[PDB]
Amino acid sequence: IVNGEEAVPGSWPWQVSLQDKTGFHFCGGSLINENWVVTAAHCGVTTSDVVVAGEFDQGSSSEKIQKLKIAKVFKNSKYNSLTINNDITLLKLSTAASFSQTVSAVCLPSASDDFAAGTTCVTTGWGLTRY
Amino acid sequence: CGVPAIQPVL
Amino acid sequence: NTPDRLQQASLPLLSNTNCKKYWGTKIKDAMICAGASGVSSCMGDSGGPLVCKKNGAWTLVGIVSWGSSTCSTSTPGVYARVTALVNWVQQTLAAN
Repeated sequence: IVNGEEAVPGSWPWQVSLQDKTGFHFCGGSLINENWVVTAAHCGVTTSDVVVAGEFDQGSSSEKIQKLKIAKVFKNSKYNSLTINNDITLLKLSTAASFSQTVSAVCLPSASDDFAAGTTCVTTGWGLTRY
Repeated sequence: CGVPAIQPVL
Repeated sequence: NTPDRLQQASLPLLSNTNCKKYWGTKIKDAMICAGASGVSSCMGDSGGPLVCKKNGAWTLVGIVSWGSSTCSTSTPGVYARVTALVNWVQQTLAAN
């Protein structure tokens, strides 16, 4: 995020980090329950990648994070990589995340849920802070 | 869901 | 250029109609735009959330999908519209 601000450690308990085998952060994700993570189809996650929960500072070695294995990758069949439409992937975890003060689920809306233009929302992540 | 134990400060 | 610590940013939702001024025909029904307010999602942010507080709870409204190749803070970010995909998420969770 460009022009963002550092968050309060653990205040976005659903925010996960997708990391490859080498420890490289490549995409964000959100826990929707203990066994499932929602992410972007285009992140191209495989079962060799790891889900990291309860993390704040990727630099620290003293935080109590959960490194969760991926059991299966569910790419929405409607996903059109050409148009990047319906860009969603579900990740089914091998071991269930342990909910704590720093790891919990975000709520999903109903299909009829209305989010009007002008509504202030929030986005989070470890993406570049400067291009 | 969607109620953090540690409140975000925006 | 990658942060060790988790970042956050407040941003407004736009209408698909209004987002088409920036992205034209690239905006489909299953997409929702946000930003163009001095902030921007950037490389590495993808797959993450766009949440809106409602009736007191944070609700997943979008998924960081695509945007400006330079993470321009004056152009809208594109997110997967969760309302259009929630039924599939529910069918998938049910069945697995």
